[PDB]
Amino acid sequence: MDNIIMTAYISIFVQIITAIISVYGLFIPLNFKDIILREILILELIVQIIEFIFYIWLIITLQSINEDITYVRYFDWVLTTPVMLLTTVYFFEYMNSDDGIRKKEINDRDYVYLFYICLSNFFMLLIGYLGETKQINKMLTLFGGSFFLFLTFYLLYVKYTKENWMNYIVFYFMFLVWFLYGFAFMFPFSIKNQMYNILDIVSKNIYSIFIFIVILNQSYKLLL
Ligand SMILES: CCCCCC/C=C\CCCCCCCC(=O)OC[C@@H](O)CO
Ligand SMILES: *C/C=C(C)/C=C/C=C(C)/C=C/C1=C(C)CCCC1(C)C
Ligand SMILES: CCCCCCCCCCCCCCCCCCCC
Ligand code: NA
Repeated sequence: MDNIIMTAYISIFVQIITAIISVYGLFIPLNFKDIILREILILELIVQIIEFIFYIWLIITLQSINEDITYVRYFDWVLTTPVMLLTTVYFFEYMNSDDGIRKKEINDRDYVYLFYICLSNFFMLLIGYLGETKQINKMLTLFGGSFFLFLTFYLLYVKYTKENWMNYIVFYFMFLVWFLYGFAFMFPFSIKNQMYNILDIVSKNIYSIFIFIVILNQSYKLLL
């Protein structure tokens, strides 16, 4: 119980500071080519609203835990993970497009493919939820959930990446971190929840901080 709470507080600490940083980031002036970074940052903040509601619910609920509450995380994930996949797509498009590109152009062009990515991701989550609530066994959950994780990341890779180390860093870091949520699923209640509390810092807050630093680097001359 104590370590779940402690890791929850660590996660909340990083969430609060990341939210402050992100809000300031929204007001950094941007060159034309960089406008999509602010569109990404807005969406990451929206993800943070959901995440924070979950964490406040969690620390209140852990005072009197009587059931395995791990499944409640899926009510966050089903909202936040599709947004995070979209923002990832936007960032790859930003890195890889020779000319300035915005989210409306991407959405209007690729909505069908983006739906495929989010549908694959939804099946991953649904299988996980069935496993977390013990409606299917753990082995089926891991193999089915991992199948859809792979499919999601494959769809992302083949449409939106380029073959260079910048792309490999962003793609593989993310893929590994998301895979580690499946790794966490295997562990008992306390360890599993500690792992999710800390993985959220990496999958969400570190991404926001990254986008903020990219914004600051691109725009520092407009600031100074
Ligand atoms: C235009 C600059 C791009 C430079 C790209 C590579 C350079 C430096 C490393 C940046 C920090 C690591 C990558 C953060 C973005 C990322 O993968 O987050 C995924 C994470 O949340 C977990 O899922
Ligand atoms: C902010 C929260 C995030 C990014 C949550 C991510 C969750 C996953 C990538 C879940 C993965 C799973 C597997 C790969 C296998 C089946 C069980 C899951 C759902 C935990
Ligand atoms: C002992 C049980 C409770 C442990 C609480 C403390 C756990 C802290 C683990 C690290 C937290 C920060 C994670 C940062 C990201 C990991 C590496 C990222 C590389 C880019
Ligand atoms: Na459970």
